[PDB]
Amino acid sequence: VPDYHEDIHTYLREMEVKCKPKVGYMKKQPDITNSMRAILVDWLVEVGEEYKLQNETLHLAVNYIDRFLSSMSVLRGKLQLVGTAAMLLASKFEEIYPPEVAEFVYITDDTYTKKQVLRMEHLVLKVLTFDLAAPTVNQFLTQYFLHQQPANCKVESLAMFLGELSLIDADPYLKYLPSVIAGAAFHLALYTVTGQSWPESLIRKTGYTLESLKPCLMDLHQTYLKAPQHAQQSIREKYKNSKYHGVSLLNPPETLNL
Amino acid sequence: SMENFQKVEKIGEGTYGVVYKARNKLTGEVVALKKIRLTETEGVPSTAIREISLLKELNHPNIVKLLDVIHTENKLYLVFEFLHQDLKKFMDASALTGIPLPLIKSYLFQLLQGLAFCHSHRVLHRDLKPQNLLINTEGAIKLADFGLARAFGVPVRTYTHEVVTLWYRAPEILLGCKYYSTAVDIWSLGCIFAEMVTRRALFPGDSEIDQLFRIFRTLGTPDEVVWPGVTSMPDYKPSFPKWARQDFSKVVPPLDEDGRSLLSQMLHYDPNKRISAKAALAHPFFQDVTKPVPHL
Ligand SMILES: Oc1ccc(Nc2nc(OCC3CCCCC3)c3nc[nH]c3n2)cc1
Ligand SMILES: [Mg+2]
Repeated sequence: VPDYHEDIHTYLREMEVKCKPKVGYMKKQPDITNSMRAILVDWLVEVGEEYKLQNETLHLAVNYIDRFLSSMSVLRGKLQLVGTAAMLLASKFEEIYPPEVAEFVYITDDTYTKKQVLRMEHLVLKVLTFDLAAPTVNQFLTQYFLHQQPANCKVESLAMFLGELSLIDADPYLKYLPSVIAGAAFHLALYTVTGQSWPESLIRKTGYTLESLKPCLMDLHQTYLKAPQHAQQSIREKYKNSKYHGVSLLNPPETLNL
Repeated sequence: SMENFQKVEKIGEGTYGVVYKARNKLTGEVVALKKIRLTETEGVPSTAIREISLLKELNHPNIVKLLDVIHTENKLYLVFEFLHQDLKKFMDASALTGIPLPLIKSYLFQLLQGLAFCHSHRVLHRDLKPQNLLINTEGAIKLADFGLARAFGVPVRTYTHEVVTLWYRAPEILLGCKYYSTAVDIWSLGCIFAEMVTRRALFPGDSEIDQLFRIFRTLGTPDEVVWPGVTSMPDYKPSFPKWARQDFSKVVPPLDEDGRSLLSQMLHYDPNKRISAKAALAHPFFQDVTKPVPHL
C-alpha cells in the first residue's frame, strides 16, 4: 500500500544498522566455527520445510542466532539449542500458526528437553532485550520486486534462493547489510533470467548502484557458481520445488560483466 | 524485582495477562503493570513477544509508552505509563453532555497521529476500539493494548484472519480477503469517530453476516463499480441483499460537511481508496483543531 512504502523502507534502513550482528564474532568463539554455523543454518532450512514455515521466519531466526552469538560464547553441543529457541521465537513472532514447543523438542531428536528449550528461549529474549522485529534480506527483496517491469515469478524465486544461500556462510555475508545482499541477489536474479540490470528506479529508492553493490555481487556470484558443490544442500533441494518454480535448476551466468 | 512497586488496584484484563495500577515508591510515578503468568506451557506467548518488541520501537505521544520489562522465571511484568481511563468509560460518562466537537476533533486528530506512526513503522494494531484508547486529564488520547498487533511487510502477505473486534472489523476481513493492510485500522477508527459523535456503536452486529448486513444497509451493498473485485471475494455471495447507500448526513446527523467528508473517506469500501492516517491529518476537518482538556 504505497502510502508508507517510503517511510517503511527508510525505517528498515535505519533498523538494519542497529540490528546488525558483529561482523567478526566467530573469531572470538572458542568452540564454534563458520562451518558449524553453516550446518545449523542448513538444518533450520530443513525445519522450515518440514513445518512449512515462512521464509521470513528462517531469516529472522538466523538474525537472532548471529546477534546472540555476537556476545554469548557457546559450546558446540549447545549451538542447536540456541538455534531451536531462535526458530521457536521467530515462529511465535512471524507465523499465524507456529509449531508447538513439543514439535521443536521432537525435531532436535530428544537431544534437549522442553525445559531446556524454554529456558533458552528466555535467555535469547534477555540477550536480545526482546528486540525481535529485525529487518531481513526477505523484507528488502519483497520491496525491490515491486520495481520489476513486468513482474517475473522466476526472477522473484531466484532472488529469494540467492538471499537464502547468503544465510549459510558467515564469511563473507556477515559483513553485508540485509539491504545490500537483497540488492545483489535481485540484480543477480534479474540478470540471470532476463539479461536486465539493477533498475534506475531502485537507484533512486536505495541510493545503491551496481558499483556500490559490486563487492557483494562478486561474492554472491561465486556462491551461486559453487552452490552444487557446497557441503550444505538443503536450500538447493528446497528451491527445486514447483512452489519456487524450480529456480535452483537454472544455470548461473558465467560472467557478470561489471 | 518488583520491590519498588506498590500495587494500588486491578484495572482489568486485555488481550492477554492482567493490568494493575501501581506506584513506584522511590520516584512517585504511577504506572500500569501488565502481569503475564508464564514452562511446561508454550513459553513466552506470541502476543507478549509482539507487544514488547513492537512497543519498544514505537515511542510517540499517542501510543502508550512501555517503560520497562521485568522478567523472572515465573512471571513477566510490563511497566507502562499510567492512563486515567478508557474512551468507552468516558463516552458512557458523557451520557448527558455529549462530547464537545473540539474534544472529538482533538481525539481523532491525536489517534490518527498515533496510527500514522504505527503504519509508517510497519505495525498494524488490529484491535482498535474505545476500550483500547486511553485518556488522561491533560487531554491526551493514546493507542493501547498492542496484544493483537503485528509487523507487516511491503507488500503484505496473508496474516491472521481472526482479527479486530467484530463491531470495528473492516469489510475486507469479513469478506475473507487474503490480503488486508493498514486500511483495516482506519476502518476501525472511522467507526470510532462515528461513535464519539452518536455515543453508540455504528455497526453493533452479533455475528459476521449481521455485521456485513449492518454495514451494507448503511453504506450500500458494494458492487464492482464501487469496489472492483468484491464479487470475486471468498465470502461474497450473489444472494446478498442489495441495499441503497444512505446519505451520510443521516448516518451521523450532528456532523458538519468536513466531518462527513472525512468519515466517508475512512469508511470507503475499497481498502486501496480508503484514506490513510497520514493523509487524513491534512483534512479540512482539522483546520481549527486544538487540544481541550476533557471534563473528568
Ligand atoms: O478505566 C481505566 C482506568 C485506567 C486505565 N489505565 C490504563 N490501562 C491500561 O490497560 C488496561 C486494559 C484494560 C482492558 C482493555 C485493555 C486496556 C494501560 N496500559 C498501559 N497504560 C495503561 N493505563 C485504563 C482504563
Ligand atoms: Mg571459533
